[PDB]
Amino acid sequence: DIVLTQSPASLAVSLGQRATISCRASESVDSYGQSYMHWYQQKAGQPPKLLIYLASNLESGVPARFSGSGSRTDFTLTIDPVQAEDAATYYCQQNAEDSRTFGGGTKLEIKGGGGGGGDIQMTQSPASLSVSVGDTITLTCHASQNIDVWLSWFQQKPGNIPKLLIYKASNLHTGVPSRFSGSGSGTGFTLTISSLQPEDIATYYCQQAHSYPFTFGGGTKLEIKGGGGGRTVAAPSVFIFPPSDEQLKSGTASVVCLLNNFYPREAKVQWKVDNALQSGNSQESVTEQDSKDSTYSLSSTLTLSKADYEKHKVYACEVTHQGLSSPVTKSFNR
Amino acid sequence: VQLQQSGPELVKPGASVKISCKASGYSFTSYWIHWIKQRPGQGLEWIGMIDPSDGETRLNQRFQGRATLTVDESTSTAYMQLRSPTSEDSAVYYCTRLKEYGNYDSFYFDVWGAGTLVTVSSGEVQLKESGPGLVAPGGSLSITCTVSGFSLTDSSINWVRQPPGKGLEWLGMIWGDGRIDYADALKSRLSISKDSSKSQVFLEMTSLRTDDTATYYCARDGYFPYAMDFWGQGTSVTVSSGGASTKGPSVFPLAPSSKSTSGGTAALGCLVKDYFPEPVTVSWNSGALTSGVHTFPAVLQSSGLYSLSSVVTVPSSSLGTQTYICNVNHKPSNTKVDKKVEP
Amino acid sequence: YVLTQPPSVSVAPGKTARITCGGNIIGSKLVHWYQQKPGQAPVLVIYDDGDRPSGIPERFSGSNSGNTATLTISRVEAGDEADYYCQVWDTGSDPVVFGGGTKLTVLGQPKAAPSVTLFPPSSEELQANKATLVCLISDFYPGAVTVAWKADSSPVKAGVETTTPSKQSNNKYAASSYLSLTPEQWKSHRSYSCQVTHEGSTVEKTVAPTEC
Amino acid sequence: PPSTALRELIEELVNITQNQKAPLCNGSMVWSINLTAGMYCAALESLINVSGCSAIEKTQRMLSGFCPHKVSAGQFSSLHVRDTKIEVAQFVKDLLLHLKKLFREGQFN
Amino acid sequence: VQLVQSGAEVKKPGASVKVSCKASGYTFTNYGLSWVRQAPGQGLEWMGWISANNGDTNYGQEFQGRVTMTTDTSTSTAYMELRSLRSDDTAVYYCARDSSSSWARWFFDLWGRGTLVTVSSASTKGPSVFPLAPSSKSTSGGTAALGCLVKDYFPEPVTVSWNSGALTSGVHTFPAVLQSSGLYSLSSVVTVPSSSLGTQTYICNVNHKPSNTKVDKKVEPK
Repeated sequence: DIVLTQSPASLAVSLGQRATISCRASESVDSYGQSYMHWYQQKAGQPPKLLIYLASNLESGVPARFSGSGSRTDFTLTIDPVQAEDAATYYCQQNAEDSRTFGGGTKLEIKGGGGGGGDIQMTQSPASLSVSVGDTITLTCHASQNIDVWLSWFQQKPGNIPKLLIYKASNLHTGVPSRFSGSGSGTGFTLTISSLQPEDIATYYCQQAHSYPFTFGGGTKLEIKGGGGGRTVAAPSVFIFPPSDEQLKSGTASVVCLLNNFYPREAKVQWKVDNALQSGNSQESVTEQDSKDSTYSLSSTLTLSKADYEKHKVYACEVTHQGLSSPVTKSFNR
Repeated sequence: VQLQQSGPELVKPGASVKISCKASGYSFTSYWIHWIKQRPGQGLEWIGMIDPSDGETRLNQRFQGRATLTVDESTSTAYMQLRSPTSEDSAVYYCTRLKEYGNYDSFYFDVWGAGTLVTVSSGEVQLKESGPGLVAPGGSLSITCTVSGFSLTDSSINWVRQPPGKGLEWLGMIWGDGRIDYADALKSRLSISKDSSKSQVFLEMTSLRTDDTATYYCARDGYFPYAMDFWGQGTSVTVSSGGASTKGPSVFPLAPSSKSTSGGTAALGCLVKDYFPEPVTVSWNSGALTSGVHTFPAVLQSSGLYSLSSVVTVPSSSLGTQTYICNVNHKPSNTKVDKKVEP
Repeated sequence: YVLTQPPSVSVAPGKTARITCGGNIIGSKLVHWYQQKPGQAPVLVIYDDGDRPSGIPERFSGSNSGNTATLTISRVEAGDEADYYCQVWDTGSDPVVFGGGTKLTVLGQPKAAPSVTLFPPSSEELQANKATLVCLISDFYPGAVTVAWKADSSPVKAGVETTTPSKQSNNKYAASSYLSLTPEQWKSHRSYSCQVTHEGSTVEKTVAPTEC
Repeated sequence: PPSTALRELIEELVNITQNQKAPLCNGSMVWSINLTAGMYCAALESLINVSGCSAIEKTQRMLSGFCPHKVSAGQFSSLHVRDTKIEVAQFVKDLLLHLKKLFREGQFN
Repeated sequence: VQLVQSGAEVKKPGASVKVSCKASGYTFTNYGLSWVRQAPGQGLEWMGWISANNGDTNYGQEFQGRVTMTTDTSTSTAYMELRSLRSDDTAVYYCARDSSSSWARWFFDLWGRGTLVTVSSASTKGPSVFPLAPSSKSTSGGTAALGCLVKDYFPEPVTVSWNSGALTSGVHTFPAVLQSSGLYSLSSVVTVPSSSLGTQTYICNVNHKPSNTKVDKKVEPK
């Protein structure tokens, strides 16, 4: 089989220069006046994409930077100028025989930083903070480059239009209450939002106004958080399930009862193996705080064998929980 | 002082859609019309800027050639004639201008219309991949690429491979007539076949070594000179140590309570067991079920049954039960199952 | 160049007759055709495998499929019973290489008993010291003859002449046999005969010098 | 000699259309072209729209070899030829016959 | 339009022959003649081509050297001349219109009647005429058949009549055999009605055009 070599195997070139990626063939590849060489563009985790066919014909949706040439033995992929979005590994490929063979690959990237005209970027935290209602929430901000005068403080309701709060990083907008103030000069800023209200539970963003393309911040969001006592405490909705036929026909039987909705987490689940309790193979699957009403869901998967069930006519799982005035027995029969 | 944006705009692949956006309450041809892509699934993004007094546009990097703005100073309409769209373009595209006070002192974004929702319609050429990611060394690895939108009789599919970090390597192809090719390197341990009825193409491999760990694509060839134009995403393949759990979880059906014995709502589930490694993806009604759902994080089981992990999940619905069918996704086995509940 | 077409094709009247020139890559070359009737100049029928010139009937057509070209004549008529020569072009030894010949064996009429007669030499020539025994056969079908000069039931191969049968008005066949002898041989033996057999049918007469 | 490439193309064309082969491309029809003594570009731009079939690759290769500029199909005086549809077999047989005629006529390029 | 050749020809071994073929009915200058031979009872064989515009010739390996071709533009007649003839060269030499292209040889459409050129070592000897008498008389109810045995004659052809063309009922002319001595022999027999026995006489009329031997022979039974 024919083998194709490239030079260099990896390349780093800054912006504004002219790319030059050569693909050398072990022999000649032309056939009937035309050479059957190709190129491809593969980004990080992205699939390839045809760039130039016949090594001299560009594809649709391809910038004018691309250029191909060569005479039956060499093929240079010429991109000019060099852009940041062009940083993708290329692969020269031939189909001039019954068995194709891709080249050695040529990873391309930008050397010495370089940017694309001040590629500002904001990486803030957290995305969802634990804050109650009626308190001051101090958000965080972190930019990449220095501006010191231009970083807007936007705010948007989940599923609505955005609203600007502070301009010039120090001056308050037109119509914004005094409970919201933005501060910061440089890269890492800090937001000051006091007296959190139901209409203040929304998303928060940022954007700079120094160098185009004007980039926008990552985003801080908040939906709901907090839980009282008996209000969140719910009576445990007990659920039980008979053995599954797909397991019974296999020779064993794993039985489990379900505590669907309750609060708090402290619910000591037990079991009655035909009115007999035993602390053995009884796991405790715990869920996080419910996203609907801060309740909980636990299901103790009492894994056992079909013999352990085919002789015990009843399996009564017992739970002791704060939402239970008296332990509500959940039991199926057979 | 506001902007009348358009509404939903269904876009086809390659369809150069042109949305509408009208100004009112001021002079449309005074300040630079700004374009900002919402992209709710990612955050907030930029598009470019253009002054309707001269039409000059300063588009973004990705939107330099792909996007095409327009400013009509005679009818107060800003066309967005973006061409060759991708799946990342299905989002809302707000309108605004260079709202500025004091001779380019405070130029901000306070006006925000309804937002032009631009949802690029799905249903493109589907280069779907299906294959287990983990197999024991020495077994018979199999992958099945699925393609919809046309038939295999009028196209050809290739099997390109790429080791992690390494470069591409052609490893066979198959045409619509019935010809099959193989790379001269792995011509022995490799085999390809197709099935135009199922619209799928197979792949085999003998004596899988650890070096065989690589992503397996399946690309489509266009017309003459029969280069590669379409590209799927590829299912991962890893071979590190022979795992005895070469099978996904045997889904145990757990029918909910009867319609007459439930004082409250009725919730169903399916006990997952006999699967390794973690995790396994489980859903209900092919994802068409979200009310009262609860997923229990799986925990490594006891040493009595190989300690096969077990995940539990349960949706809660009101009596009586609707058409509810389980849906499971197990990436180590690539097996898909389903079952309806019957109390 | 080399072309090997079947030297015989037997078809029934009214059907479609197939005549192929099965040889090398003649399909990559313009295969012409030529029909020649017995006793007439060959005429052009098919050239370029799909172009009939003026005057040519419409039931004629030629095929060409890679390693094999074939002539397609439908509605077999006895009036077109002749020989067809596949002709091609080439750039090797000679620019034109004709075929081996294919005689269209149209099933005109069934077997016909031949008309055989034999005559002794003329007494005037016996006076001139020579002797020629002749055997005349005509009106048989098809064109196949087996001649055997058996004087006194003994085959004779010395001074025996016979030609291939030929055509005539009623489309039957006619062939003559010659036996060159000497007067003393004619006068010596007891009986002289000439045997003709067509498709295993023995038809033979005999004369004698004691009366003739 | 210039008469070598045309002879090789004729051999390839007669080798891919022989009756021992399956139906070429299996039914996908091809737009006919005007037989105008030099249909190289026409045949190229009318067979450029046959997705695969793996059996007419070398034919297209040699056709592009004879027509290196691959001039667009817009040269046709009537796009009706690009509107009438015939199977691959008929078009390739007519192309082979006309090419044999052109080769016998001495015209190579 | 029609291509015409000369008459028949008869030659001896080692001699030479120059056959003609005249073109009438088209522009001879825009075409080239081509010759094709045909051995009796054998397939065709390309012999030679010549053009009427430049004068180029081409021959086959069998005939490369042993033949010479020329054409006269005055009367539009070509002259294929064969030398050092052999015994097997006996064959009709047709002529046909072909393209004057020195590179290719197209089909043949115009086909002249041809010209038979026999090659034998025998001399132009007159025919020995003998009558054919029936040893046994005509069969009862059946017709008779008598003729003339033409022995040791050469060359062809010989026409045979009966009663100076007065009888044409049942005449049959069989092809001429060729004995080992090289002299052709023929025997034509007319199917004579038995009703004409005895009363009506019969006189054969053999015409040997080569030697002008006009001989009438009477026939009578035993």
